[PDB]
Amino acid sequence: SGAIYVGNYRVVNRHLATHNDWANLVWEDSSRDLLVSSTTAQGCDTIARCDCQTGVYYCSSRRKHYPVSFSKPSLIFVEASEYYPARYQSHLMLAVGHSEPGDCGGILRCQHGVVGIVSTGGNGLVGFADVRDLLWLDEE
Ligand SMILES: [Zn+2]
Repeated sequence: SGAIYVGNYRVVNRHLATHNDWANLVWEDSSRDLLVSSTTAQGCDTIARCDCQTGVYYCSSRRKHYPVSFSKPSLIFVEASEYYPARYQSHLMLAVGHSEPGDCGGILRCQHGVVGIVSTGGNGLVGFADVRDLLWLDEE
C-alpha cells in the first residue's frame, strides 16, 4: 500500500483505489495502474520533474529503503500477478530489486522528489509507475 499527496490530489495504484477514490475521481489509467482522486486537505509531496535514473524506493516487504538504478518510463510486458493478468503496462520503469504485491504504493524518490510508486514485481525486478510526466498534479 501507499499514496502520493500532492496539492489537492491523492495518487494511488488503480488496483488499490477505494470507493472514496472513485467517488472523488480526477483521472485514472488501467494501462499505467494509476488513479488520482481529489482531497479536502493540501498535500506537500513534491513530484520530481526530471529524467533521473537513480533514486531510492521503499520496500514494505523488507521494511527497508533501497537505492536503485531504473529504466526510463516505457511500455513493457508484465507477467501475471495476484492483481493483474499478464499484459502490457505503460509509463513503467524497471529496477533490479525486491517487489511483492503488498509493496505496491511504495515511493521511489530522487534528489528532485517523488518519481513514482511501486506497481510491479517478480523475477528479481521492481517496476514503478512514473508520475513525473503528470505536470497537472502541480496546479489547479
Ligand atoms: Zn530527479
